[PDB]
Amino acid sequence: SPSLLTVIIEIAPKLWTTFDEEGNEKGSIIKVLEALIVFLNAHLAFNSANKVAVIAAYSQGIKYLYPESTSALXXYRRFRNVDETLVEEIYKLFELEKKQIEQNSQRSTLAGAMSAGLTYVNRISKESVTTSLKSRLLVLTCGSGSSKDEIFQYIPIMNCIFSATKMKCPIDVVKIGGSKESTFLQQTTDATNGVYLHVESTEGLIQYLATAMFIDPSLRPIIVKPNHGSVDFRTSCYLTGRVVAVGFICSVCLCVLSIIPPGNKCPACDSQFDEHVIAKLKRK
Amino acid sequence: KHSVTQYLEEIPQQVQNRLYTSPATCLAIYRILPPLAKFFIMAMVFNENEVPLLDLDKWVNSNGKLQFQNAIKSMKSLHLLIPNKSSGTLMINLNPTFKISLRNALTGGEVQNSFGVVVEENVVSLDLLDEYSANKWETILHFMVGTPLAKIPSEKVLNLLKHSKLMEEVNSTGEFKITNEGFQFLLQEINSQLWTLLLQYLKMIETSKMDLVDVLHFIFMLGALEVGKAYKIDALSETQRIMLQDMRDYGLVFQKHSNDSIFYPTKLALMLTSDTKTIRGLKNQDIPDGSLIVETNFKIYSYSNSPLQIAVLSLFVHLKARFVNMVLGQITRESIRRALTNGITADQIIAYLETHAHPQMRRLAEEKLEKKLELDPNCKEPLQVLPPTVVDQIRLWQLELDRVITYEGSLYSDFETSQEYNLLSKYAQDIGVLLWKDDKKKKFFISKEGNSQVLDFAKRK
Amino acid sequence: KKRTAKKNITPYQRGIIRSLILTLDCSEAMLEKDLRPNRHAMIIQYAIDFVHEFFDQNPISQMGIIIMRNGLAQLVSQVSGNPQDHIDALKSIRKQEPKGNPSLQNALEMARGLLLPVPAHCTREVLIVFGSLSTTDPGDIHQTIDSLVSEKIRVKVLGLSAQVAICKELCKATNYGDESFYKILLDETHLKELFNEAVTPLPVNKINKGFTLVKMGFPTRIFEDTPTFCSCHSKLVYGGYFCPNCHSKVCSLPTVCPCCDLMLILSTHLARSYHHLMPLKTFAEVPTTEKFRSEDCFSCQSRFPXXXXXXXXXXXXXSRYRCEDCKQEFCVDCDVFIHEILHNCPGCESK
Amino acid sequence: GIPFQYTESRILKARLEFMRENYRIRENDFLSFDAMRHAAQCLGRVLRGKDDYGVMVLADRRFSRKRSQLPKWIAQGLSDADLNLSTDMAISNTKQFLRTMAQPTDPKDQEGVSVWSYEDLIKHQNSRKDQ
Ligand SMILES: [Zn+2]
Ligand SMILES: [Zn+2]
Ligand SMILES: [Zn+2]
Repeated sequence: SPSLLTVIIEIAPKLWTTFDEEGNEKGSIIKVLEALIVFLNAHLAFNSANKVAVIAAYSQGIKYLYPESTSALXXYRRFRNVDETLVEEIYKLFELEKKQIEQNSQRSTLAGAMSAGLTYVNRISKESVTTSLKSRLLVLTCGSGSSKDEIFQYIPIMNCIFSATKMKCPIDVVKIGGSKESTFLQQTTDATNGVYLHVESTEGLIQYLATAMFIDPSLRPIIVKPNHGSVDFRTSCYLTGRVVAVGFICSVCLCVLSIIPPGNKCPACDSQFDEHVIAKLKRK
Repeated sequence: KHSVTQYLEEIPQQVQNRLYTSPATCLAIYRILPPLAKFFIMAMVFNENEVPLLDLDKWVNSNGKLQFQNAIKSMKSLHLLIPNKSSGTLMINLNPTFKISLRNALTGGEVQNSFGVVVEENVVSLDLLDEYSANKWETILHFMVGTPLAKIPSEKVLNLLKHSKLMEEVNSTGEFKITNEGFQFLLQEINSQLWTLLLQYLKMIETSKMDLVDVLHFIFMLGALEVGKAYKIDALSETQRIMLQDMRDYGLVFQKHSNDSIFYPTKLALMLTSDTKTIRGLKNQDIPDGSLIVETNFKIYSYSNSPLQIAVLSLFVHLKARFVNMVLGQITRESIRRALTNGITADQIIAYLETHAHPQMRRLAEEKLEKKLELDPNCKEPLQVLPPTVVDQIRLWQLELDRVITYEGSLYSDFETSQEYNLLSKYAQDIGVLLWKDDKKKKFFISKEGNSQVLDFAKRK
Repeated sequence: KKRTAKKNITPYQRGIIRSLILTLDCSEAMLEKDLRPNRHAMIIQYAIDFVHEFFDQNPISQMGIIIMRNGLAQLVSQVSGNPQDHIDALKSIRKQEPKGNPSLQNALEMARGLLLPVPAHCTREVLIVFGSLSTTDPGDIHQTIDSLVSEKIRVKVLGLSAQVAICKELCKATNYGDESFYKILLDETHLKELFNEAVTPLPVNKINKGFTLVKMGFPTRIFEDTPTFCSCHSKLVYGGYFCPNCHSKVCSLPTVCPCCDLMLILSTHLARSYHHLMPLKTFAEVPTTEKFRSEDCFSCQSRFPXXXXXXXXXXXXXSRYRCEDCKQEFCVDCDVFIHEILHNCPGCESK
Repeated sequence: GIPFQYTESRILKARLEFMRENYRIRENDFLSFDAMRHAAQCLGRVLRGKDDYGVMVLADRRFSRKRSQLPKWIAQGLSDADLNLSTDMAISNTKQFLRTMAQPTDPKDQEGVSVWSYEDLIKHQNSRKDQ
């Protein structure tokens, strides 16, 4: 009853550098990947050699990592490649950076990265003609500042979940960084039926990994190990930035508001509001 | 399924601990375990502090938590772990030898054995030996099955078969034909064929040079990968060499000639723990390799074929007229008597035939099935899924041919009252002798030789 | 080698909050054997899938059922929000068999009252699966059709293997003249997506009222499974949500507030739409020679997209349906899939 | 059936006398055509605009001999295989044709030839039809 793991890993050099600033500069993500590096090997050793895949989201964009994109054309010799082969690309990609890259931080390629895996999952899944492979992906992030929360990625991420459900592929996320729990993600894992652990940075979390992230693939008879409640009072009033529970969704615009609206022209859709109806809101 | 695990656990810990040195085995056996085991093993794999028990039970929620037992039984059954009921709890940890035997392997330890494969100039071709053993690996089936080609010439191999005695044929005349084991020999092709045999090596493996790790390691080292050289030159104990000689003799090993080299890793070793794609002069393509026709017209319907599996399939049906890619052979009420002439029910036949030869019967599984899966409650009268019509007739003929049971020995007769029966015959049904337990019979039955607990207690009543 | 819905042009407006009443002919006409048990069974069969399929893309839209037998309009399932209730109501009927003629006139009017209670924003909308070749109308129709328009009731029918003017008129009139809604199937497979296309909202070139703010709130889960109770089913619900305002429990749902009467969804329901809101321009096939991009899929990772010069195979199809706005390539199935399941253009996502 | 009038009297025949004795016409000449002269006379009403369509059946054995007297566009619209149809073979074609025609069969591109892109293709094609 094999499966497939598809790690998704960001590399935010700012955050990765900020990772040195975060806590101590006592060993950056270089620690992390190391911890990850072996973690796969278990997953390989785990099932009847069920395959894996890694995709990374660098600054200017993203890149598959393990599946060895068309390039030419010890450790049980099957492990030994997988990592040290991938490691090349992580280094080869690690070569890819400079301030011109460092200038266009206008977004985080995280969200698009997630998508690609799903595609990739489907790519395998749709070709998975024989002995269909249940599968799950996994995320990690050096959650740091310079964007307390990007908001554009809201939508596309959520489109992932709907797909994930339909693809029946759970996700899992392991955020390490500032004490800022990405509801977005936390919602995602919950909806995707995964786990989440905003643990600190220092530890070599292999201890976490095996425990907290070996569970789903096919097993899933078993208690999740998530954190406390995942309050789903979703995105703040876009007009304000005030997280909403007594919402105000406009209309065909679908924007989310508070009692703020200017009475006209939804502040995402140029739609003057029904003034009589707008007044009817004042009925209290 | 003999569940080699079962053979594995038979031994006591010191031997188990003996073996856990060879890391790959630890990994190999890791694959064997049920997933929970695999799971919790990791949970303990990287925390060097023995751990309580309920916690683990507190890992699992409801239904499925029985597997916990099925898990914990297993690991305890082979005692990989070491319990510690010091503080009333169960402080648990793996056999650390084994645990480190894994960890070292898991993160590039000092595993010279599991990493014994010293790669070299790869002189291996895909078709190169692709049947080079497969011939010997196939011919042995025929030689075992009994055919034109002496594919079963291995004196040791034959002596193995004779020692293994799993085949029902006249060893006095030399035959070791399809017994139930022979029928089973027909049954478990790859996983069955390999493992079902492999123990025979151990079965014969009792006299000299125990060296089980040097034995077992020679297996899973083979089970590791096609490292070719670097071991067959030196990196193998003499027990390995004999095993190497045996492995090539068993065919299961891709050792070339010249008796001085590291043998290639024949595909068999992959197949040994594959449970995956298994198929593989120059014409070697499947699935149609096994080609035949299944239907309720009681005949051979063969365009494609496995030029031995045919005669194997013949083992329940008379060959009448061989042709190039077809043969006239009527598999009928008459033909089935042969599988019963050997004796084995062709019940294994059913799914196997419902599984095999469908390559030539792919339009069949739709001329017959129509995917009659969801229309099940819409029609009171399904259609031939899976085709039972002959199978019913088979099942009919099954009893109809068999239709008897015979016993022999003495006969205990006309007992006294309901203890020797409901004290020591449900107890004979509790010490395993009886060849009949008819309560009111007052008479009971065994096989003559089998009394060591049968003329013993009824006397006491 | 292409059949493309060229431009995704609402371009800015589509009808999200919907109120669809599905109506099915249940007549001996439905008992003819063009379809295997009958049309009727495949109908109810194909109806079933629809419901989720509907509620999937529309977790914010009420819906109810009507059958048409014996020249009678016969509601089967009160318009509501749960799929399952609706869903089960079918199977019940699915075993039962139709009797007597279809009375279209009865159908709409029962709907016309039925669709009255819904708010103004909710798209007051009906869908018909006609099976017969004529009707049996107890009263007028041409007058009746107009009444619908007065109520701004869009309609749409799934004609059987024929065309009937009155409904052909009905759709045309009710969709402010501009007609496409009289689809009649020619093949059963068509019927499959015929339902599926009905799933999405449906403006084309609209008239614009005052589309107002929609008040609503959001509940929150609970913990104590033991403390079970309810306030919408009055059962002992192990523990669920609570009104942000009424602050009362409720059986898990996107339901309305059974205590202070407001709509309570999470948000994902909103998110479930937006791909309906701004869909994507199709990924375009590539030239048979000019592509020269990586020999590996971008979205997926498939080495091919061509054939590396294979006479009448490589020049046969530039298997490189690729995106414009991001101008990055994409696999074959990927574009098939990224346009299908999750929309979220990866290449256009990451730049 | 195929319409006829010799249910009535020499009125035609006596008229036929002059008609036949002067003009090289036989009653049949008059007969076979004039029934058709009335037969299709019904059918022309069936279509009003090229939007419209319909099914036009003929119910008499003798129509088979009568394929060669139709108005040209009719007979052009008449295919061969439709000869001497029985009901069973007939009902299928309509069954499809109805179903098919009911589709919004709107190519909206080949109509240039048949609906003559306005002020342009009549300019175009008749400039090409200048000969
Ligand atoms: Zn309730
Ligand atoms: Zn409330
Ligand atoms: Zn794009």
